[PDB]
Amino acid sequence: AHKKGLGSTRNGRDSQAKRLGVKRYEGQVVRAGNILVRQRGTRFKPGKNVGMGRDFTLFALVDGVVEFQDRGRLGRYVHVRPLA
Amino acid sequence: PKMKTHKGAKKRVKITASGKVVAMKTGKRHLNWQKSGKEIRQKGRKFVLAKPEAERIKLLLPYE
Amino acid sequence: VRIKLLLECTECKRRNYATEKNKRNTPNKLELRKYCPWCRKHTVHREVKI
Amino acid sequence: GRSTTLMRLPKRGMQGQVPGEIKRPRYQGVNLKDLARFEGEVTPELLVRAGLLKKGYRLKILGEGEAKPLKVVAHAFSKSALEKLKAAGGEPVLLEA
RNA sequence: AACCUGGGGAACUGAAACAUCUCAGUACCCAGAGGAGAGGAAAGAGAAAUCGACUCCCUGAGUAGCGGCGAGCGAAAGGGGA
RNA sequence: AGCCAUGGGGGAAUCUGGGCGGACCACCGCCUAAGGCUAAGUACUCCGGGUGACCGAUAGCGCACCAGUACCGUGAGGGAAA
RNA sequence: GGCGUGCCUAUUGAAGCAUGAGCCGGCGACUCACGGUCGUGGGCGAGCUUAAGCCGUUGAGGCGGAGGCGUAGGGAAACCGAG
RNA sequence: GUAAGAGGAGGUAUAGGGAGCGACGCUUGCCCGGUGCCGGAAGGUCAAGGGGAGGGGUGCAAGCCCCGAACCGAAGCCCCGG
RNA sequence: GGGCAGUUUGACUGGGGCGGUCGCCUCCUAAAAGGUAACGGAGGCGCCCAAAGGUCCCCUCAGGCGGGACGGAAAUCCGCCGGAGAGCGCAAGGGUAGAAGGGGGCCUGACUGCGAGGCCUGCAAGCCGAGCAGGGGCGAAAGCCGGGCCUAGUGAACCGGUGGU
Repeated sequence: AHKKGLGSTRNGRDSQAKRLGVKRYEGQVVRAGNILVRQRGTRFKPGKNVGMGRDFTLFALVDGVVEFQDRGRLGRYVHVRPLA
Repeated sequence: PKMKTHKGAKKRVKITASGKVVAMKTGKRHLNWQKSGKEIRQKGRKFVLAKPEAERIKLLLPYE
Repeated sequence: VRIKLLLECTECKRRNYATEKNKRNTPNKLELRKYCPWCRKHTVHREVKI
Repeated sequence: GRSTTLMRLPKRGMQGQVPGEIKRPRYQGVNLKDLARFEGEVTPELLVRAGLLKKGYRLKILGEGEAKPLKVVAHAFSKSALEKLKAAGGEPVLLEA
């Protein structure tokens, strides 16, 4: 067989991925305190009774429904409007 | 003959009066300092389910 | 690390508590911060113990 | 390997010293809607011949029930079961005189 | 033949490891007594001014405690009876 | 960590003497230690008599029978067939 | 003449140049005790049932409530009490 | 050998046990830093013990019970040299 | 005190041993949700700030050329230009000047009793939070405050130390 000086490495380390994305979209009701956007930076700025927490994360604040927005010179918006 | 109720379980469990095994919150001792009061009172009472089958099945004899 | 260590704050006017940390290295003599105890409203709070 | 969920902490306060247990009076409660069923008088030694109580040292009236005048007979009595007893009934405390 | 009292008294095995704990104060070694053995009248029990040698059964009770609070081991009092 | 039991050392008293009621102290009870004997109720089956939703010569006791026989090993012991 | 890779165990997968078996007979392996537990067959029903024992029988049953289960839970505990 | 006692040995440092080498001829150099071993009446650390300044429970108190410093308590390891 | 007794003496793993490795966070492999293996690639965490925290008043950079005693590629100031290449402790990724960055004033919400309803997930644990209520800081107000721009800085239980009830 013969197997001279081989070796090893150092890269056997991969951080556990955490479930990251958006949870509730428009057309979907959310009733007060239901997270809907998991993000790192502000990929999705809040708005109309949308709420962000201590880690960039959008959640329900009204018992209503989501919808979207694109304000280039301001960012990307999410708005959870309920009913009258 | 007679089974044997579990000492440990008994002396650390709260199976409710409805076949529900619901114990106490775990993770409070050498902790506390750089931690939210949130974490303090949320390490109060607990819950749990599923393996509580085995818990009930172990309670037994005086049930409890 | 024990240099920043770990201490706690009690009220004057008999006992009371609240959970905190320190930093002896940094210009940290003693501390009389201002918090709330279990009883009544906000008051003093004195530094003590490990 | 892991503690078979034994990771759950204990809360059984005063779970045991060594001189056995403290000899205290254990009471016994009874729904006074069960009381509404029968009529006459309810002594300790009587109600255990019936189907409740069973040598339960002391009796505390409690539960829901109806405004029926009778001679309840016991030791202590629930404050909220004492409000159904105002509607009608007699109240004897601690027994012997 | 087996049971019975006392003196010596393990290990596997369990705790999926292994000492502490288990198995067990069991197997076996020794001593001796007898149709029984042993036990036996309270320096007890236990909380009530409550009972009244000893062995036996059931219940109390897998209760109360014991415990690297794990394995698991596991009382007497009271009660009904012999 | 009481109580019971005690191997070494110290070392009492006689009814205001004294053990215990689970550190220990007060009290209030409880029982009278450091001498001995006691049947029966319980256990056991070499033994005999009765019974069976027990086996029917590989099952059944190891052995239905000339079995603790042949024969195997020095030996303690093993253990047939029929 | 058409066709046709033994049986088992184990394998991703085997006829196997993997294993087990010469052949036939008989023996031979998921039980039981107590507790627990889901149901299910009935009787009773806010009630249910007795263990030891005692009596009777010669396969004859019967007394025997001591106890266990049930009517209430919450809390570590005191205690509160349909809260 | 738990022990009584046994061998040693009714032998006595030219005698008895243990180790390395292995006739005889030549010869056997440096290191006491780690360690083992020899000794060394100052000393550090440390045991039960001895001691009692000082604290507490409890009784009205007499008292009883527990906690316990100073400081004296070995072997030993450290220390010192060979 | 191995002289003798009973026991420990990890696992992975292109056969095992040596070497390396074990958990936490980032970026690929990861095939536009999630997620997705390897002794597959690339680096980081066991700490820091009582101000680097919390509110109110406020400013905006790195750089480019031109101009100047020391300075002079680059200490400093000035002119004009300059939409994030600066900074935001620490690795990278996300993000950010309509602030999270940088200066000052008062302070101390690294608050209590709770928590609707969601993330995530085998369990466990971890993540997020409106509002309620006590009272508290600042703010003219509107209002924010259950530490830090966010993801690493962490250890269920059994044992007990210490203050209290």
